[PDB]
Amino acid sequence: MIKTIAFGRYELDTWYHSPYPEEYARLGRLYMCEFCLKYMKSQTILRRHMAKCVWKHPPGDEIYRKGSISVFEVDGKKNKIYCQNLCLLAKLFLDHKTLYYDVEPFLFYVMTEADNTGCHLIGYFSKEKNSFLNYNVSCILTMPQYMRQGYGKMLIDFSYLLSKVEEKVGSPERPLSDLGLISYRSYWKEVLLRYLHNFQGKEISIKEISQETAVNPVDIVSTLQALQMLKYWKGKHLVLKRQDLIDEWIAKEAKRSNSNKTMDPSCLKWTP
Amino acid sequence: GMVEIEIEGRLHRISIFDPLEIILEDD
Ligand SMILES: CC(=O)SCCNC(=O)CCNC(=O)[C@H](O)C(C)(C)COP(=O)(O)OP(=O)(O)OC[C@H]1O[C@@H](n2cnc3c(N)ncnc32)[C@H](O)[C@@H]1OP(=O)(O)O
Ligand SMILES: [Zn+2]
Repeated sequence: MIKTIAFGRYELDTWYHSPYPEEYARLGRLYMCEFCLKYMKSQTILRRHMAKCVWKHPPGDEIYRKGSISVFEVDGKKNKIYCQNLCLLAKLFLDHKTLYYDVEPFLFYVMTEADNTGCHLIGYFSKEKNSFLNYNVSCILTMPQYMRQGYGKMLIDFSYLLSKVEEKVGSPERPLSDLGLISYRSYWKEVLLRYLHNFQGKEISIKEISQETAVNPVDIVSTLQALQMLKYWKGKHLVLKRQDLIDEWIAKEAKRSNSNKTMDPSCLKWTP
Repeated sequence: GMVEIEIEGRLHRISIFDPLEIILEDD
């Protein structure tokens, strides 16, 4: 019954049960190494570990870097221990996360922010190496201390950048958590309105939008419906560009320039 | 390559491949 964790300089309340070994669980308090994600039972043991631990960032390859923001690609097979610890840590904040131990079939995309002591964990998403259903995200998490600052949408944007470069369309693995659904709705909205703002033509197929954005046709239609931009006039379906939504976006996109909370495709260095 | 949706009380079936017209809020 873990209530709290000490993670670097933060003290975080947990949301859900995670299956940590019982003799850790019963303390109700875990001390975590912020770099290798090893869990320990006291401050003093943590302090001892930090003196020995060489890790200043996630394992795997740094495939994105824009200044202090990185994304590391970590192979569940090559770095089993790290990926399990990450999954156990994630399940403290995920209601729905199934698995924690069998991480070999998964890639983990771990987003970090650098300061003078190292590259600190912001969040991550996991991805099946080979998904039967072409899911481009399995679970996604922003660490609580970083929530609602724009990092989540950057992680989501990053998941779709990978899909674009793979020349696939993608979708998050069902089921979507409540906060998952909200974040994805905000992102889908943003990219759909951006597309329609830039697009000059007289008509588009859902297919064409999906091809550009890597977003799944169903998710596009779902968003069009959400914004009440699908209509039916004289026996055919029309995309209705709402002026309120247009004006709202250019306003929201005027503050997106000075935000710095943006994934920049030119800062990716990756091949599947 | 279809989808089902309810728009203002009606129920509709929409193709993914068919181009749909873009309107700029007219009658
Ligand atoms: C397939 C799956 O993995 S589904 C599981 C998803 N993961 C989880 O539920 C685990 C816990 N949740 C999280 O870690 C986070 O909520 C995430 C990853 C879903 C989103 O991360 P964040 O860093 O908070 O996202 P970001 O800062 O980019 O904000 C995302 C959008 O969601 C909204 N949002 C985020 N949290 C909340 C909240 N508690 N209440 C209302 N809105 C919220 C933001 O307002 C924004 O939308 P807007 O621009 O339309 O207002
Ligand atoms: Zn360590």
